[PDB]
Amino acid sequence: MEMEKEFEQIDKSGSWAAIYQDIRHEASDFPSRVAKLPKNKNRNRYRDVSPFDHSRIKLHQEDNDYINASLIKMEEAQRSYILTQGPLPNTVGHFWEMVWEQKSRGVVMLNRVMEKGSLKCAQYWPQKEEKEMIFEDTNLKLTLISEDIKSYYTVRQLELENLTTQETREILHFHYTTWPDFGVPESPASFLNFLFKVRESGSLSPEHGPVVVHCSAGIGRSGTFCLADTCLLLMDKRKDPSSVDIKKVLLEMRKFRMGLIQTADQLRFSYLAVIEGAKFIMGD
Ligand SMILES: CC[C@@H]1[C@@H](O)c2ccccc2S(=O)(=O)N1CC(=O)OC
Ligand SMILES: CC[C@@H]1[C@@H](O)c2ccccc2S(=O)(=O)N1CC(=O)OC
Repeated sequence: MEMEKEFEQIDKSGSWAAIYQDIRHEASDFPSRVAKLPKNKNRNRYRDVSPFDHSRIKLHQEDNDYINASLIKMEEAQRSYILTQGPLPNTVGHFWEMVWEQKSRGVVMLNRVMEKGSLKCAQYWPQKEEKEMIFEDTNLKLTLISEDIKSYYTVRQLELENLTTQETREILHFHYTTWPDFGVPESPASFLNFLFKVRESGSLSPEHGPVVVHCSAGIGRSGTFCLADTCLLLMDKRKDPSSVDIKKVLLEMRKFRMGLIQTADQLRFSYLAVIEGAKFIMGD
């Protein structure tokens, strides 16, 4: 069923909550035993948001391989994403170890460091060229190369150096700065413009490791970004763009990380973004 008609049918009836709870009920339940080990309590931001064992990213070290991060692998769309929490004071070195080890070319940040008067993630990148950051626990150096500030987002160029081998790489930091403290954006126009800038950079392409995507918990806004990107790619690839079922794609993604899309309002916003984005994909 064409999703734009499904959309008006749910709106006219106010059945967004009904549909959302049906997704919650049908979602996968897999073990997260590594996340719950006592040695990992200060590596988790939220007690109720954990990576499944089968899909978690492992750090390449013998001491403790744990990070709150999941590999979302979309087989038909041929896209992969790493979804992670906003880094904590004691996991900023782990975060950059993961970007290094997974060969990622882009980091996508969908939150502000402070929202609602509380800290939602560590200040994990340098704000001035001449004040670089060293992560002594993982042996990495991170330098700000350039910054481009726009009305709805900021793009940064970072140099990450593996201090062990003196190898360096160019990492693109895509920072969506205008998601409101409460609710979802009224229009998906600036979120879709942002998604298209990440695509244009090569960060989502198969010649690189998976993009790292985060918000505060790494399930709500982060879920909206990967769900919109995969649905639009499937519309481009298939003979019938009307066959793409956003609820079935979201349940496939929930096989790899719990809780993706946190509210009925985020589910409606994801439908709006895909419907408006398709009016480019189909040739405009
Ligand atoms: C949880 C709120 C949700 C909301 O997304 C919405 C927004 C615009 C128009 C309709 C609806 S809704 O009616 O489907 N709805 C359920 C509702 O009101 O409580 C049962
Ligand atoms: C590998 C990191 C490196 C960085 O030291 C730098 C320096 C000057 C201009 C751009 C960049 S960068 O971040 O893009 N980068 C790759 C690049 O283009 O080579 C210059």
